Amino acid sequence: MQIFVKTLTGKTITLEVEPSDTIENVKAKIQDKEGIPPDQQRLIFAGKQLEDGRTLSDYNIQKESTLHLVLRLRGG
Amino acid sequence: AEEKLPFPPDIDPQVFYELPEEVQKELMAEWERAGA
Repeated sequence: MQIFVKTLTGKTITLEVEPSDTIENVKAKIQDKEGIPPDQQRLIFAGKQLEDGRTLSDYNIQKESTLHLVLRLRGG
Repeated sequence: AEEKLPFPPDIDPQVFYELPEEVQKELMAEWERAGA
């Protein structure tokens, strides 16, 4: 089990998850795969613009559901 | 629109236009404040 988060360059991060993880855990696994700050991560699924206090089961997200990433740039 | 935006590195308008405007457009305003 491991979703396919497509980053802003067409690359696809792939990391393991469960229906007992949360939308902040997927960002924390991306923080392992890319070292990106969850404070700038903006994970999305079918544009249902995800939260930060849910579970993958709460969105019927599957193990290869695929997602997208559209990080914040803040100012520099 | 003179491609003055942060292109071509770090992003492509085919890996972020894959969204509703509501977040592409914030990207298009976030780059304006980014220095562009």
